[PDB]
Amino acid sequence: IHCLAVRNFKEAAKLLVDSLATFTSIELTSYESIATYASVTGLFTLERTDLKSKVIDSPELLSLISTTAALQSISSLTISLYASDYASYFPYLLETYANVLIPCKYLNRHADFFVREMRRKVYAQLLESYKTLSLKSMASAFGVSVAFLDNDLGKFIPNKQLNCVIDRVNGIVETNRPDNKNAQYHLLVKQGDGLLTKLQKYGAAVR
Amino acid sequence: ENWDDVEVDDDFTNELKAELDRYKREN
Amino acid sequence: AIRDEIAKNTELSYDFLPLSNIKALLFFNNEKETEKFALERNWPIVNSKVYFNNQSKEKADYEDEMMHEEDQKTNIIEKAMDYAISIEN
Amino acid sequence: LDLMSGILHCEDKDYKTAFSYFFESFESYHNLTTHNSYEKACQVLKYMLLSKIMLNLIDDVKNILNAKYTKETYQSRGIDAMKAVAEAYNNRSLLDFNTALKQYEKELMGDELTRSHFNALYDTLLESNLCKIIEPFECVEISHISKIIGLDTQQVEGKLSQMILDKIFYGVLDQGNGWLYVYETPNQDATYDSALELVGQLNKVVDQLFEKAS
Amino acid sequence: HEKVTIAPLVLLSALDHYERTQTKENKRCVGVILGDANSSTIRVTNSFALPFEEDEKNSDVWFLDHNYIENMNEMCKKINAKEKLIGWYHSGPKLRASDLKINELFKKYTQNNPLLLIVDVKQQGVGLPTDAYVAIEQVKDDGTSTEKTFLHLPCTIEAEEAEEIGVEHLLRDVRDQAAGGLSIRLTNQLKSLKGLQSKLKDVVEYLDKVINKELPINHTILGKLQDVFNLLNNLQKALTVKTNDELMVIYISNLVRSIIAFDDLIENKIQNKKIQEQRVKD
Amino acid sequence: LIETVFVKNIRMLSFEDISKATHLPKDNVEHLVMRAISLGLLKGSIDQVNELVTISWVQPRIISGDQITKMKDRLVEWNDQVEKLGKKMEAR
Amino acid sequence: KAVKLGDLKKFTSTITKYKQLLLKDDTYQLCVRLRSNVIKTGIRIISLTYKKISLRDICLKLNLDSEQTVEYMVSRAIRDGVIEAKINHEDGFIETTELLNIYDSEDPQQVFDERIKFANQLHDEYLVS
Amino acid sequence: SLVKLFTTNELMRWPIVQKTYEPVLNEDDLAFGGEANKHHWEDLQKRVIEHNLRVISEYYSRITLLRLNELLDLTESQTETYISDLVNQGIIYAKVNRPAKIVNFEKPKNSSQLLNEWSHNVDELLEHIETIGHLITKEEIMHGL
Amino acid sequence: EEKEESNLAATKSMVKIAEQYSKRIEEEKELTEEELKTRYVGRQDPKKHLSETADETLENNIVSVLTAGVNSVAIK
Repeated sequence: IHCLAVRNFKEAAKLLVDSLATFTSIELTSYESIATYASVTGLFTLERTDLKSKVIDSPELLSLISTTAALQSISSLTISLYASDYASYFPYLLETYANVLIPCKYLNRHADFFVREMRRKVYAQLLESYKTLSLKSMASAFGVSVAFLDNDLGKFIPNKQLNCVIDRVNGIVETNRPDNKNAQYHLLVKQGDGLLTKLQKYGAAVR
Repeated sequence: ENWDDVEVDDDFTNELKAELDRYKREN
Repeated sequence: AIRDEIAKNTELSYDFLPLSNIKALLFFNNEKETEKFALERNWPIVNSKVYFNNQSKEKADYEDEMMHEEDQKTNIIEKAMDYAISIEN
Repeated sequence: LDLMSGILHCEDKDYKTAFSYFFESFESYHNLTTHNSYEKACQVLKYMLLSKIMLNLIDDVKNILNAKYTKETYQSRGIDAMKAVAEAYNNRSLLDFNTALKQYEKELMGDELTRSHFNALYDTLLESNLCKIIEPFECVEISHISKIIGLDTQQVEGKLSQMILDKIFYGVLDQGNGWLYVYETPNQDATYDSALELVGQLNKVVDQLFEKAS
Repeated sequence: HEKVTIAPLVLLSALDHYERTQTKENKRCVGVILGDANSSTIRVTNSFALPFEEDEKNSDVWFLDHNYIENMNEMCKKINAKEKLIGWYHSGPKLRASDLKINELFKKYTQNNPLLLIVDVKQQGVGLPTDAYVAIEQVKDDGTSTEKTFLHLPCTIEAEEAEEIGVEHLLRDVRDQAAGGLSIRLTNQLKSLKGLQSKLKDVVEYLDKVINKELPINHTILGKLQDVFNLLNNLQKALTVKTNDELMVIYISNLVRSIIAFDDLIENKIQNKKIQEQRVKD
Repeated sequence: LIETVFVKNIRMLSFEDISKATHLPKDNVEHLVMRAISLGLLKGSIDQVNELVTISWVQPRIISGDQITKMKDRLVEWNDQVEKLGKKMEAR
Repeated sequence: KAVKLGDLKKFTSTITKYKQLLLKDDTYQLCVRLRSNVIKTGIRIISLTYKKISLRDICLKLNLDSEQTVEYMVSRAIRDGVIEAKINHEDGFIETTELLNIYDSEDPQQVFDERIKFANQLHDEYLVS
Repeated sequence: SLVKLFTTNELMRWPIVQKTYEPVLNEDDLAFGGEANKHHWEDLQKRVIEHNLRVISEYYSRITLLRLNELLDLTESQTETYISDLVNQGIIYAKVNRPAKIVNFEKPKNSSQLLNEWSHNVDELLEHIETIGHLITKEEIMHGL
Repeated sequence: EEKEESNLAATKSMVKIAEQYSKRIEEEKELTEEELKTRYVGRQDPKKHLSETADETLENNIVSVLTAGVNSVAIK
């Protein structure tokens, strides 16, 4: 819960997301609540391979499918991601956002930005599979607009979240290799101002 | 948290329902 | 001065320019002033459009440890050797 | 008991432990027979080789057919099917694997336990056969791959991009001209994933050194 | 592999005989080595001296005692009977050709493979002037004949428990063994290139030897000097793209971890601050 | 052609001068040189689409003395560049 | 919301109402760089950072200024070193050079010069105190 | 001579020698007896292709798809099948490009693995100058005497 | 250096694998709030957990300086 504001989410995948007790702890949280945060956060941290090896592997999910279907994220976000279908994944964003993220007691503060990130990640992973793809070929059947699709992707460039090939006026769309000798050297640049912070700080009176 | 976290345009709700209605009317 | 910085920005911008669009940029109605400016700036002039290259050369300007002093790795060798002198004593 | 227990392991995987359950009950019916049907032990032998498909082993499969005790005079239409699909699963031939299933469906696939897996093994071999097609063949036409699998351009397109993100193989596909491009070249870096640990321990040491002077 | 290991006493024992009889200036001092080697590896420890004399004008003049010099080996046999004659060593400042003609006389008394070392009266080079010879039948591409020639192999100086500290106890002046030894060796590696550059100046004279009156040309030397271009220089420029990246990674991991370990000396100010608190009794 | 292709930086031939000198079709010339390649002459690998002959030259090529004027001097003057740049390393 | 996102429309409405806050010491003169980043950072929010771009796609976001003057926007940032691009006069083909070969020779050396002097920086202070 | 031909084999002379003389080829005397010609006539053709691929994969880095079918004495339908058997060979792995008609038999390698040969030529000059030093002495006979 | 092909990556593994342990152990031992000085383990306990780790970082930095860079003596 404390990592939900920092948005680390990695240390909570094997602790908060992975629950040893099938039924909740009462005074801490709720049975439907502890099973809801496992699916929401698990899709952001655990990859698609770990979805079938962990989420459905745990017996806690099998008991939720045959009892409470009100979450709607078990038959929507899980199937659309496993099948890599963006056409069906788009309309389930708001339906889940309304019945999960809005009633959510933690992540309801910052929501729309958290959804827009995972919205492209489903399509970003599919981009690695195909080499050459036009703009209007399969995107017209996905039920989305071309203008709004480029607006969200255009703002992700300064965040260093796009190494790939995305084009609009022409429409030739390819994939790239984020592992190279550029980001390999980026580790040293990021540590430039963070390593010398405390070295020149306490070295005034002492040393 | 940078500006992207505190931005919160609240435009995700209207843009999702609009695109679904545009595709259904193109039939 | 408004049109002087157009050619300086053209070096890495245009690989070719037509003679018709020059009147809308450098405001040159005659090809005489266009060619006279290219002679001082060392640009090739051919038929129809004008090819742009902007080739560099050896020993660029001032500020040594760039292209100037021979075997720049010598100081790198000194930083791997002569710098270790101050580490011991 | 071990047979019905191993049947529970069908959806629970763990075929190495379930193989010992079927092996202990296979030699039991060999010395009994009489009133009970000896073909039930042949169905157990089918489940023994069924676990070999999920484990993907070869030498242990041919040792059963070459053994004098496990072969003998016992053969049937279902045994000829299991003998054919055993080598067909290694060769990964969709035409030969599915051909023996159509004629023997009443014998082999007539059982619900076998049909449930063979329907999944049909998709599993479709993933296995596709993996064997692209290994020798780099940068080929998608239409030629569709002729081998038997599907059209659109149907296999969903199955092609499905395995790329499964970490089975890394490749890209040209949809416009229906081409292929070789991609996967596994590297060794250690400069990014393995160099991250050095970051966290930097500023933690400086704080401990200043508190001693204070 | 055949590696000759020479004891430094061999050079010191012959150095005394160079001063006594004043043997120098194209005068060879023949000697014999000692050791027990049944393998290809040759171990040279003890050595004797052979009273050899030669003429400077005539290289075919040689006199060597066979069983009269072996009396020293008979006297040493009662001392150490484990070591026998494994070879011999000469001087050969200009490398007389007398050793090329007869390989049998020296091999008759030495059951090991034929070995010929070089101890010069000078031996003042910063490089490795000591050279070893192996006399065998090697095919020559020069087009004359295939006969017995010398096979060069690298050698070194032996160090054992007796003479390891003995020499250091005699010197005990300039040692300097530390991480700073890179500046001494890498400079010597540059001197090794300059030492071979001086040998390249002899190659410059090799062409002048062709310019000289009636001298032949060695075809074997031309084969090694022919590949100096295509081997190893703008040809390597195509591979410098990925090569320079490997040299930068060494600098990346070095500079980030070098400024860490040096920050553990902060306790100097901490201990000095506690000294002022201990001055109540001072 | 091997003596002609080698001047400074050029290790590579093409299909032009090789086929015109032998008066043979380029299809056979590729496989006719391979009979002489197995003799230890050239270790290179000839391409097809690029129409460029890659040459790995192990051949001794004796009867020198025209090259030795420039050949031997390039092992000194060019090597003197290393000696001049190494004099600044004498600090230690 | 304006300068960092490179928006000219929302920048003019911010300076107009807050102009009273710009009457402080040297708070007006910093606006010269605030409106220049609208062009500089505006290139980054636009897809010009991507390789293949056409002018007809550029005129959509820059429509607030004009058509023919867009060639002056990209070319000005090329000489300064922000981003390199090639402009076509017909359809406005924009090909921007993306360098994956950097940080190889002499590029990281500028940072390497700083990492070398950090060791003896705090080490020589031990001899002083 | 066929064993020494493994490097230069064009495979084009295989059907000529097969049809001209086959007393011991299709049938055998002291070994098999040739009851079925598929043990030889069919098998010899499959084996010489593996030796002919060894010919091209060495001294030809890239080959044209139209030119490759003419040099293998085969057809495009048969050549595509033999590519699938390149994995089971365990020797060479070809990289084929259909739109470029380029078949790359070799593989690109990083410069880190080639650093040995890059620094080996320096060791050559160390041995060459050291070896010729005693060879120049043989040339000093006429110089000195 | 003429022997370096796969060992170049092995040198990169020695300056990382064994170094990551020295980073966590250095903070693990210093985290102790006992102190009390006097004698205790102070003969040499902390060297391997504190000071030798700094030397262990140097041991991999010595072999890094051993060949250093550009050990081919200029050229190309």
